[PDB]
Formats: sequence, C-alpha cells, structure tokens
Amino acid sequence: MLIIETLPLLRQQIRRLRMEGKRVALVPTMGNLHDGHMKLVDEAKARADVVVVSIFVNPMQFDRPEDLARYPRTLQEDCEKLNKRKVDLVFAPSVKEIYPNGTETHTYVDVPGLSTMLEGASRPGHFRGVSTIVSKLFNLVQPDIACFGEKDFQQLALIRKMVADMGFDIEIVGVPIMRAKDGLALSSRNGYLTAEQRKIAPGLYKVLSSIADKLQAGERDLDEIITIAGQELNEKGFRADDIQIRDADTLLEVSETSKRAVILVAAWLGDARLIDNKMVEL
Amino acid sequence: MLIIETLPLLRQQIRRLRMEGKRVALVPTMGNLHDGHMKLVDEAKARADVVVVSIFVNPMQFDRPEDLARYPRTLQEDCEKLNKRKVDLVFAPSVKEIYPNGTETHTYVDVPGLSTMLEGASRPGHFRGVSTIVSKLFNLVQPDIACFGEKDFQQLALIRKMVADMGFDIEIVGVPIMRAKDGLALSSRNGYLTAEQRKIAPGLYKVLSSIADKLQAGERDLDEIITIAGQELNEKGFRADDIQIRDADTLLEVSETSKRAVILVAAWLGDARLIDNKMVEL
Repeated sequence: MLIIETLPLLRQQIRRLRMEGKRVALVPTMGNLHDGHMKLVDEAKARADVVVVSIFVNPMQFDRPEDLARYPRTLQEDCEKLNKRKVDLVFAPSVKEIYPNGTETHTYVDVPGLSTMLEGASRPGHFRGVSTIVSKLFNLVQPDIACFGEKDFQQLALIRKMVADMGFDIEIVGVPIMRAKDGLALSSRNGYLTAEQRKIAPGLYKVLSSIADKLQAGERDLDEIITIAGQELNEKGFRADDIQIRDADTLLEVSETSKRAVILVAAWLGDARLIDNKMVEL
Repeated sequence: MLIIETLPLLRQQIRRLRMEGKRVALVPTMGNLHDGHMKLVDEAKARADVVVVSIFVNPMQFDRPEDLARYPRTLQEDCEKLNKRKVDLVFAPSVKEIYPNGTETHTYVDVPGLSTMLEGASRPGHFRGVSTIVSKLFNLVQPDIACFGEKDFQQLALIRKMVADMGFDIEIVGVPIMRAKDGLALSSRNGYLTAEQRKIAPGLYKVLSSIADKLQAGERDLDEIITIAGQELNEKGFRADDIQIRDADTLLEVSETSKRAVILVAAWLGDARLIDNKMVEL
C-alpha cells in the first residue's frame, strides 16, 4: 500500500494506473476511520481494479479555525485499517500542499440550493468546501467510480448534482447504512442503550420502513404520516425527536415532480439519540 | 469531420480517442469564427494528434438576454472553416443539452480575485460564466491541451488559475495574436488605414517588442520604460499612447514574484486608433 503526500507523485501514480487500463475507485475521507468507511472501501474494491482513499482534513469545510484544530487525527490507525483492507493507494496531503495560498483566494465550486439548505443554512461555506475539495480530488485522481455513504444524505445529494452539472464521467455509488440482523442501524450510539432498550430499538427502522411503504403507495398527507409515526415511536418506548420527509435529489419539500424521497428520523431511547434514514423510489 | 451535439455521443467519441491513444487538444469558442480562431486551431493541430473545437454561446457569461439573443450564430459557416483546417471533431451542443434546468441553479466555478477585477468589476457573473463552462468542457472532453488567445488576457489568467487550483491535468496554451509578416496586428480597423499609414503602422509592434525585450532583460522601472516607449511612438508619428504593463498571472502590478507580464498598448495613427498586446516570460 502506497502512501502518497504530494500532487506530482500522485499524478504520476494515477497516470500510470490508468495507462495500464486499471479502473479506479475513490473513497474521499477526512480520516478518523470507522466501520462505515471500511464498507465504502469494500464496495470500492468490488467495483474497481484499484482503490484510492484520500485522507484530508479540509479547512474549507470548517466554520472556524478552532474547530479545525480540535478535529481528530489518527493517521497511523487509519493506514493500518486500510492496509488490512488491501487498499492500493492512500493520498494524505498537507494543507499547504492542497492550499498553498490559503483557502480564501482558491477557486471554488458551489452547488446552488443544496449547499444552503438544512445543515448548510447553519454552516455557511461548509458545503462549498465539500464540493470544492471533491471536485479537486476528482481531477487529481480521475476515478471511474467514487463511493459515499447514504447516512450523509445531504453530501451525497450535493455531489450527485455537482457531478451531473459539471460533466464528470464518474459513477457515484451511494452505499446504504449498515444494519444489525434485526434492522437497527449500526452505530457507536447503540453502546449507550441498556439491553432492554436494545430490544426496543429496532422499532425505529420499522417505523421508518412504514413511512416508506405509505409513500411508495401514494400517500401524500405527510403531516399525518409524520404524526402517526411519532405516536407509534412514543408508544413503543421512544421519545420521538425529529421526523422529516424530503425530495431526495433536491432536498426540497416533496412535490408532484419528486421521484425519490428521503426520510430522516431521530428518536431518543434512554441516553441514546438514535438516528436513521431511508430513500424511497416514488 | 464529426459534428457532435449531445453529451452521450461526445462521451462516446472521447472514449474512442482514449482507446486509440490519441492526444487531444481542445479549442473552446462561442462560434462566429474568423482567422484568429483558425490560428488557435493550427496551434492545437501542431501540439496534439486530434483537435476538438467547441462552439457554444454560453448564456452564463452574458450580461443581459438582449446581448445573448443578438450574439451572431453562424454554425454552418463556422463548420465549413474548421473542415478546411482539418479539425477532427466539433462539439456544438444546444443550451438545453448543457443547461437542461437553466443556469441559475447550475453548479458553478468561481475564481476569486481575477473574476472581479478590471473588466470583471463592471460585469458581475461574467467570468464565473466562463470558468463554469470551461471546467464543464474540460470534464466532458478530457483534453491533454487547451488553446486560448492572448488577446483575452483576463480569460487566460482566469483559466490558468482555475486549472492550477482545481487540479486539472491539462496544459493551457496561450496563442499570440495574429499578425502580418511585417508585424502589424491584424484588425478590422486596419481598413481605415490609408496606404501611407499602413506603412507607418508596423512601428507599434516594434515599440511593444522593445518594451518586452527590456522586461526580459530585467528592467523594472515601468514608468520610465513606458515614458520612453511613448516618446518612441511620438517620434514615429503616433500619438496619445496608452500603455499598461501587468503581471499576466495575477493581473496586478509587476513584482519580484512576477513570472510573466502582459503589455497592452493603444496608440493613434492619424484618426485611426491601433491596439496591440504582447506577453513575455520573465
């Protein structure tokens, strides 16, 4: 497993891989890798000849410099994990290598609408940071395929739109949330549930799946759908916290034009705030 | 010569050229081609196996609908010219092919600083329109080389900065403006030159060349270089010179960090007002 830190050396490896006709997959990350990321790598290994993982804590997508400074860095552990997964190349550049003149005067890429809704409304500049570094990485790595998790549904929608709009010939693979055999989304948060709570916890996915079924069956009274969903969660032992249904492609309210919906649920159980999402074809 | 109008069909051709192992030069244009565009094509042909010319009147870089609608569209005559030049492929998409959902919500690319200075300052959104469509063309065509005319020095700097920042593996070639064998910059305004004035007119490029030579030799007293150039022009019969010297990469004053300069000059020959330009490596 090669670990590459500079642009010239990356371009050399990438040119040579492609010269040899290898199909390349890219998994962009900011390090601090966990099982979620290992599934992205496994999907990339099955779909391509060569897998490239980028590890870069990107200053452009942080709200303030103190947050950037506190972000966890675990490069050695990250590299041990990817080496065990047989990754071919890790690109781990410094901030000066990527942003030699800083970020403020660097060219950027902005996806209208998606970047300034939901999470992006409370984090100005964040998604601009995401679309800029992912575009740069696509040009540097020239992948055939790139893998992103469905848990971060907003980033996935953002990148899908960026790719379509900017003409990149890259397949974007959205990797579904990993689940236990009973349907519960795997998460560190499950660690805070008592055993009796752990037995109740699969109810969240059941309710989420119920919502999807209704939507798939033409129900469009979202307010009622959501009211019943909360009641059901609460009668199960949860404390419903937030339930939202949106257009999956544009992240706007579902309308007569929506073709896919994304459902987001959060509900407290004990000291855990469990979270899940699902996309449904319309 | 192939004429391609849709993205899927262009992509097919780009895949074919990759399989054939051909190096590709791209010449982006907004059509309504003339001899100076033919000079771009000839430079592309000399540097690559295959030449792709794009013809697309990009709404995103137009101030008002009026100006867009009124822009001359002459595809057939453009295509007859490129065929005589032995161009391999012409990409001429429709607006809906490029901007199926309009330009306002389309992903965009912005280059700080360069986009808002000089001509950029009075034309909000204009250079964002350019960086956007050129990035898209680069992603669609994936050329090895792209050719741009030196006369639009602001665009050239804009695209060189975009390429460096966004990580495109593409050589950007600036093509010096077209010129008579005696050195006179070609121009529709030349027609107003009488026989005698046409005889004096090559002196302008001689003075420009002298400025260029001085900057090459290390000279950095711009005011003095420019005052002397004005005196030389006066002596040859020109009047009311307007001469500017800029860093060609940042478009600001020449500095200790400057690596390239653009010299711009305008001078009157009787009632005719001649302009010319020259770029120089420092």
